[PDB]
Amino acid sequence: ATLNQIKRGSGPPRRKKISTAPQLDQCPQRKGVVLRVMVLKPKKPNSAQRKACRVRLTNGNVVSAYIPGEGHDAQEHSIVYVRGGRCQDLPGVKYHVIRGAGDLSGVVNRISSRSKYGAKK
Amino acid sequence: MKIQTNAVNVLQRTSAYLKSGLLKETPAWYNVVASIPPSTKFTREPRFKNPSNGHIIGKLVDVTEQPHANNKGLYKTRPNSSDKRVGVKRLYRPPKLTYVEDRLRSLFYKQHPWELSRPKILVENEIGDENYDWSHMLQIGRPLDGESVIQRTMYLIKTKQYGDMVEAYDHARYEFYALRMQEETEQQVALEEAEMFGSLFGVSAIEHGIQKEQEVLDVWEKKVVEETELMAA
Amino acid sequence: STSLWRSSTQSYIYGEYKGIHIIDLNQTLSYLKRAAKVVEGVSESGGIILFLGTRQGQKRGLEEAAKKTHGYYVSTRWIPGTLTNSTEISGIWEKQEIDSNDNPTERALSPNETSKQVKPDLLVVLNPTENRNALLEAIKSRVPTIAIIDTDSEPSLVTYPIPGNDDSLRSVNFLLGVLARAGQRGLQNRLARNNE
Amino acid sequence: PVYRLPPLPRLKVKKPIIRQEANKCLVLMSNLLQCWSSYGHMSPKCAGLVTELKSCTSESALGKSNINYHAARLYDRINGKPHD
Amino acid sequence: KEIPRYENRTIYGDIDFRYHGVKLHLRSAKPGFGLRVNHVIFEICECAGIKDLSGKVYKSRNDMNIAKGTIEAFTKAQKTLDEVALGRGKKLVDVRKVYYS
Amino acid sequence: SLVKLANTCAHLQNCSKVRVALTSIPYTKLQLQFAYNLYQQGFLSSLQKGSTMGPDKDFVEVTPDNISTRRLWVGLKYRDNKPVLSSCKLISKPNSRIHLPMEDMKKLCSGVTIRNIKPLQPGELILVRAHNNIMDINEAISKKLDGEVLCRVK
RNA sequence: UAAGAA
RNA sequence: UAAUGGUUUAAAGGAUCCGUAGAAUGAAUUAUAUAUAAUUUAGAGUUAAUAAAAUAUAAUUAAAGAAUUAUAAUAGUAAAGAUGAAAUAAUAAUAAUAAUUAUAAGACUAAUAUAUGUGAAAAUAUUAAUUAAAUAUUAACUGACAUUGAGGGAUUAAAACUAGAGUAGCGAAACGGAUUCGAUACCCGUGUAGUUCUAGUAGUAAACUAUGAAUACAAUUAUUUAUAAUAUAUAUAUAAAUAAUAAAUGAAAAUGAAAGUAUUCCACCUGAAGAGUACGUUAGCAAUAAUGAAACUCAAAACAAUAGACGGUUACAG
RNA sequence: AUAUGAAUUAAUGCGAAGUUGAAAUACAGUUACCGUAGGGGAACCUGCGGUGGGCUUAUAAAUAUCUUAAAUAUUCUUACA
Ligand SMILES: [Mg+2]
Ligand SMILES: [Mg+2]
Ligand SMILES: [Mg+2]
Ligand SMILES: [Mg+2]
Ligand SMILES: [Mg+2]
Ligand SMILES: [Mg+2]
Ligand SMILES: [Mg+2]
Ligand SMILES: [Mg+2]
Ligand SMILES: [Mg+2]
Ligand SMILES: [Mg+2]
Ligand SMILES: [Mg+2]
Ligand SMILES: [Mg+2]
Ligand SMILES: [Mg+2]
Ligand SMILES: [Mg+2]
Ligand SMILES: [Mg+2]
Ligand SMILES: [Mg+2]
Ligand SMILES: [Mg+2]
Ligand SMILES: [Mg+2]
Ligand SMILES: [Mg+2]
Ligand SMILES: [Mg+2]
Ligand SMILES: [Mg+2]
Ligand SMILES: [Mg+2]
Ligand SMILES: [Mg+2]
Ligand SMILES: [Mg+2]
Ligand SMILES: [Mg+2]
Ligand SMILES: [Mg+2]
Ligand SMILES: [Mg+2]
Repeated sequence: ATLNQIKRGSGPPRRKKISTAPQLDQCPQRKGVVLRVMVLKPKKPNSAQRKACRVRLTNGNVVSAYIPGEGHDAQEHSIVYVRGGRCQDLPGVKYHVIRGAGDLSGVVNRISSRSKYGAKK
Repeated sequence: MKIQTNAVNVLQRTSAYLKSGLLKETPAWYNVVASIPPSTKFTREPRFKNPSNGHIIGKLVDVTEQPHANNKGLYKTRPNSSDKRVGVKRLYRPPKLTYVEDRLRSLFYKQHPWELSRPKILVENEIGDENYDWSHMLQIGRPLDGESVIQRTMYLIKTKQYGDMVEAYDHARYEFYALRMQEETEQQVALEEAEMFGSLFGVSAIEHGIQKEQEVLDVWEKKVVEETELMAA
Repeated sequence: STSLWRSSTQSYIYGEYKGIHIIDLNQTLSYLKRAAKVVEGVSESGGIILFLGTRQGQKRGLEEAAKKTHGYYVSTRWIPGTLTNSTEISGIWEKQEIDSNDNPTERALSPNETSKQVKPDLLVVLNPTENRNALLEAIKSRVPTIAIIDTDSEPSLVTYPIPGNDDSLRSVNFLLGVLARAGQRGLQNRLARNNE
Repeated sequence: PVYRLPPLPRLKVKKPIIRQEANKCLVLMSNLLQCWSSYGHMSPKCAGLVTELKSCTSESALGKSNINYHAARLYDRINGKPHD
Repeated sequence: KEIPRYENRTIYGDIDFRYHGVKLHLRSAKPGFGLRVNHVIFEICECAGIKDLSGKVYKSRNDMNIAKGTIEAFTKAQKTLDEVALGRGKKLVDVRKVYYS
Repeated sequence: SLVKLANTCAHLQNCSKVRVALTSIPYTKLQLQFAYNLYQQGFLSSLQKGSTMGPDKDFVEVTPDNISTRRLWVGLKYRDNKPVLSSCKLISKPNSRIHLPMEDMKKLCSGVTIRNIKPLQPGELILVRAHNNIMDINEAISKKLDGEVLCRVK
């Protein structure tokens, strides 16, 4: 609070924006291999059977990635691409798989938001 | 309480209302208040003299102005700790009004406790109407009481007919006795002369006191008997 | 008493004597003349003057001040909201049209006219310490006010203070009679020019 | 010593004590019974008491404080609270 | 109320006013400068006739307290040039007002 | 002494809050120059030499015999239910002394925040010390004189 | 030339 | 995209003081270029005198008092003790308990009393002595010698430990008796460690005013408290403390001469949880003390106040 | 020195529906909490000091007086003096 204390290092804490996807190592996405496909239960009050998968990335980190879209064709040893973005109601799942990239096909018969689901016109 | 702003600025707020058009008609007081502004300072004001005795407030005597040894034989060569303390509070404290007469009013009634039994009226008639010459004690429009003695004493002092307040006070005392003896003889002789011509009075002071004592004592008897009977049981 | 001093009244005080504060009567006289001139000016302008005093034996002086100023008075109790809530309190009582000479015209008023607020042009309070509600309402309703300010009273709560004793009926009646006579002179001047 | 109090929510006596005047009948009865205990039953030495008892109990066998009001009325005036 | 305004478009100087938990920092602005302030203050300025104003709100940003405290800031924490001049017995001249005659 | 000047600034604010018409400040060259600048600028109604007890009615000559009991008595101004001297603050603090050249002083007088100092306000007086002379900032600009920016008074 | 929001 | 912040209660004053560095801050007048020099006494000190119980605080040494427990007797008799009510492997016919004496031992300190006060804090109130410290005002003297204070130093409740003494009462643990559905608890009985003293170690407490120190200043009232007068009376002046406040501040509760107005220096805080945890290091006989992370998870979490509901919550009435 | 695996191993976080005690919040039914020690798997229980962030929530042993009471005060409208 005093001037000599501010000189010695006192000041406002930095508004430091922590990385929410540390396992990508500051990459837009990483290629990975799915170790298994899981069906998890969201936190309450939400109720569903959420589609996820464990994926080992090329940098060696193993993460849990949500599989978006109505239906997916992910299976053990599938090559996937993983970007940031958590699944809010699944604790521990902090990544998303990219539909339409790698061995994961785009959503079938998607009409709206096709680019978010790897679907052609 | 915070110094209020909105009682003394009613004109300014009213004029804002009038200029904006929120108020159509000017009030009847508006021009009057505009021509007679309120006082809006509300400051504390220092004072530099006691009104009653003329003592100056806010003067410090310097060591140069005390070149002579004090009662203990010591010269004053530097300021003491009282002189070094800021005495601004004394400038704002309402001064205690003092009069020598009050010391001399206390003495009289210590020497004449039965002069306190003479009823006094504190309701003033008109202080401006008083034109007294205190060369004598009796005054038209005044009673004879301790204040006559004390005003005569002060008169004798201010004319230097006596140098010491004690002697002037004693002179006034003896004049006061001279007048009181005359008054009491007048009263007694008036009553005697009245009785000698067939004045028939009813209850006197003694009979008044007797009757009041009887009124009280009847109730006292009743209470005593009731309490004794209750105690016996 | 010096033990009940409100120090914001410091500049009005002459000294202390016998355990009480003495009010500087030169200042009292100056403030009293100013307030009397305000009363006279308001009565001369045909404004409404209200005399408020709620202590025991003040009714006679208040009534006489009102009657010789063609004014109004209250001595029983100040209903809180009498100014700021005038519709709910004073809206039912009757009102009257009068000419320049204060002669009743006996005209029929509309219900809308009867329902309007009729705010005093001047409020004079004899005991402002026990009448804070009236002072605050006058401030909100923007009514200039005169009051007798004793050693324990807040001076800034009134437009035109008069330093003086508010506890003695003689002192209060003296000041009130002075103000009432000033109002009477203003009224007489108004009638004089309206008769010329 | 003077012990001034802080500003109180009230000034009230919990159970104000009152002037319970004793019944004359019971006092007369006690005196008469004492007389009978000392001077014997149906003694003539206090027939007067008997008479008085008979006269006082004849029609009926048995023959509030305001402090809180005044305390509540006056508390604000006398409490010596400093000005607002 | 009546709000003092310099040239009927802005506030006279700068205001650093605390109203309960709200710290207001208002700054007068040049002609043509907009109302670059908190939205509550913007609405109050639109109603009051303030056209040019810059400012920032710190600590509490409660809308009700901002609204109420900005009005005490305008009425209590402002002194017009006339008030200052008469209080100090000095002449306060606006240099831009005199540059253009 | 900036500590004593800060004490005087705070004391003036305190005396304006309660609306005392007359108060005292320490008797020093800096204090006297500051009070004189306030008096000439219209913030004070009167400036007198005096003692710890009050202002001097007649001239009293200051010597080491009475130096410890000298004070400077200042009269405060009020108008329209507002103090003329509301705020009085130091710019150059004892632990951060701010010395500006004439160009930065002109920038400060023209609305620029220099060294975190808020610029001069419409009715404000900023005092500057140069060669042990206190003086108005605009006067220092006119005389082309760099100096220590000392205090604001509004 | 310093605006905040959920 | 908020420090144009905070730390009584939301995160945050160091247990306390002493004091080193400070590239921290700090009186007055004059002269010469922020310094040097000469002057000054307002801060800070020294020594006397005077007044006062400087009584209280610290160490040391020497004493007193009521009671408790046990032992022995005396007479006397059948129960005693405890509990809500009972029962207890060790109350009593081996004469108990109660009473009256007499011996012994430890520990404690009733009233005064308010911790008023004293002490840096921790602490400290049965008595006396020795030594040491602490008050106010005057006189003289020094001439800024000051403030604060990183690191450092010292002291530091209760518990705990190491030795040696002591051990009457109380009493962790343990063993029993109850209660209970259950008792691992509250209650009852024996009762070890500890509580006591001597020499140490350790350096933590809600070590609290949950509030660092210093300086300048700001409106009142009432009490005391301590001096200084003046003749119990001046409802006597000048100080400190306490109580209620104005203003001011504040999220408010509230603070109130500081939580106000300012200045200086230091300590500390930056969502909850993980966590005062792990690891490392230092110290210690140990217990531990200090220093003190991160990953993971979440959009929480907290403070003041408001209105209810509730309470094995109070009082008054009917 | 530093990184990487590691059998085994200590802690801790989260989630679904549940499960068990009655420790805290009211006098929470044994005042809570801080420090420390012992016991207990643990919640907790017990000992010693400290704090209020619990008791300031504080609210009677009660009795009162004498001067012209009216042909006089109470009336009074800028009057008189
Ligand atoms: Mg979509
Ligand atoms: Mg009064
Ligand atoms: Mg910034
Ligand atoms: Mg807490
Ligand atoms: Mg906290
Ligand atoms: Mg502390
Ligand atoms: Mg702490
Ligand atoms: Mg004792
Ligand atoms: Mg130190
Ligand atoms: Mg203890
Ligand atoms: Mg021990
Ligand atoms: Mg041992
Ligand atoms: Mg033992
Ligand atoms: Mg036991
Ligand atoms: Mg239990
Ligand atoms: Mg036990
Ligand atoms: Mg040690
Ligand atoms: Mg610990
Ligand atoms: Mg600690
Ligand atoms: Mg705060
Ligand atoms: Mg540890
Ligand atoms: Mg429980
Ligand atoms: Mg409990
Ligand atoms: Mg156990
Ligand atoms: Mg303690
Ligand atoms: Mg409780
Ligand atoms: Mg409480």
